[PDB]
Amino acid sequence: SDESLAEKNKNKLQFIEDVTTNADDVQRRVLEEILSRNADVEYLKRHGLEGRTDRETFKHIMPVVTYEDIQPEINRIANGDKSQVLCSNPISEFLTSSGTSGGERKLMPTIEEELDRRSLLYSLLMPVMDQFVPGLDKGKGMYFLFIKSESKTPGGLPARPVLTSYYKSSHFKNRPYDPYTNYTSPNQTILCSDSYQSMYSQMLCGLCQHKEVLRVGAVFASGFIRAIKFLEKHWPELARDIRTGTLSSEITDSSVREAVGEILKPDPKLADFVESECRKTSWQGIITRLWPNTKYVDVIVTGTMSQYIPTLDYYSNGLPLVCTMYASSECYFGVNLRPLCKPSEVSYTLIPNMAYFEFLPVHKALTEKEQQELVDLVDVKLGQEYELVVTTYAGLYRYRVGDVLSVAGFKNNAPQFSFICRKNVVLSIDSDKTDEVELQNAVKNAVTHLVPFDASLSEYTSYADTSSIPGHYVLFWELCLNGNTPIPPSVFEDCCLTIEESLNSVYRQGRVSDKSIGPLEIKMVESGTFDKLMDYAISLGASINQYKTPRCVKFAPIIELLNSRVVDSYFSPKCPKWSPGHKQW
Ligand SMILES: Nc1ncnc2c1ncn2[C@@H]1O[C@H](COP(=O)(O)O)[C@@H](O)[C@H]1O
Repeated sequence: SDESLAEKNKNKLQFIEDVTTNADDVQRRVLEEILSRNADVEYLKRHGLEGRTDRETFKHIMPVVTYEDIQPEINRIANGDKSQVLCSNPISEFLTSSGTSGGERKLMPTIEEELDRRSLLYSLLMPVMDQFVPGLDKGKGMYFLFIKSESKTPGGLPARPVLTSYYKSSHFKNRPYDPYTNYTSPNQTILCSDSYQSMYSQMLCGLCQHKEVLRVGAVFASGFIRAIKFLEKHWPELARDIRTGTLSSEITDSSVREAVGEILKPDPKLADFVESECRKTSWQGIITRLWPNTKYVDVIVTGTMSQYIPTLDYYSNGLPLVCTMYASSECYFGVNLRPLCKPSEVSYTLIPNMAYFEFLPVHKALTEKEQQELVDLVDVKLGQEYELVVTTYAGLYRYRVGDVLSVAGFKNNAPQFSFICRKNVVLSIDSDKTDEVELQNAVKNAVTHLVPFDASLSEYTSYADTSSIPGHYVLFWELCLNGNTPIPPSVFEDCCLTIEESLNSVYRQGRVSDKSIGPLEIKMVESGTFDKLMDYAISLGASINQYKTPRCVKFAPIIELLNSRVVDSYFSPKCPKWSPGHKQW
């Protein structure tokens, strides 16, 4: 009903006003519920909280923690401990974060109830968008949504990414008919374990219903960029399926075949049109040509994903890029209340019902005083930067997420945050988040191949190259040759693979499982290249004694400068090794 939908939207927006006005009280209430329900859990009992639920005591008693501090408890639960270790409710599963510890995905505990809070955040997005872009209930959204690799812990609990867990839950699979969540992709195309068949069926379903499409997207920019690349490679096969009304024999999954069968009909004119647009040399504006009623591209382009803004603007011909929410495996955080703002102006308003949020000022061990005086959600100051600290319903207490956020403004009393970065992350193409330490150790393993040739790496840096789809990590190497035997290309290709083999499981899964990352490249640079970069820094006030070559570079003019001094480049000849789950298991 049009009246019931408008009433529902108005109530969700009034909920936002209520919780942003009474933000500190909602925060107080959330922490009280977490601490009363889990009063008798081992973690809080051993720290002496003694069933006290007040905020003042919690901040004085409980320590601020990293994943490594609580890994003993997490591993015990993963090995089968069903007692109340971190939570009074049973841990339903582990949500495997893209952030890693010891090169393995961090295991974030969750409880069945947490899906109600994830569904609450998702329920606020269309009521917010509807204010700015009306009429979205009269069409469909073409979203490319994917389930990723799953595994089981030794104790039998599922270990899977938060999005795979949500799509497989009844909150998404058995969701009620909402015209605002009417997607072109049937649930069976999303819930398909074969990534190729999932992408192929979703792209075909998207093309079959192209006139009904009012918005396009994916969770992340990289994933949507890959869907466009998939169409670049398979549009002749896909147009054939439209013309004949028969799905490709490569789609062997019977559940996908039945779901696609209820949409796919023979349509030679649509096939001719799809062929005519894709045949064109320039794909600038292919999204608006194939899906002409698209109002915006809905992908996250904040954080590392901002490197994709030029590619997305090319394929969309400058349609608005919309960043709707900020979330993690450990906790869903906030929504963007200005979805039509410019990507550089995006701020996320944290919803105080999700978790009890705390803020560590930034300008790593924390002093007793610093842990005690962590800033509450409503007390953060405009323009100041903070690390996000979270206390969740699923057994995390004063957990450092590692995200650095800046205060852009306030919605009533609730702060709005610009996303700065995930601390220490230097390279990323899709979900992979390679930190400076993983990279340094991967390069240290690779330079052992140069030792028999009496060669050494004088200096190196890196950047994430998005000139190709899927993107790849690029390493710039400057060698010091002290021997007489020239180094053959196979040795440098062995270095490329040795780096890849030492990178974390998310990087290696990206190369092996979903093909979201391309082969790593080592670009050799002329002698004196890194001394020329040092000359740029010395001119800008850097000392010779304090200068160290950065391990990673993002600023395009410096990447261009290094690329201009390249002699030869080498690529990894094969994928690194990868299998689902932790190597220990
Ligand atoms: N809207 C967003 N903009 C920028 N970074 C984001 C956004 N949403 C999630 N992230 C990052 O991804 C992390 C969660 O990764 P994961 O736990 O694998 O889902 C967050 O803590 C952020 O660092």
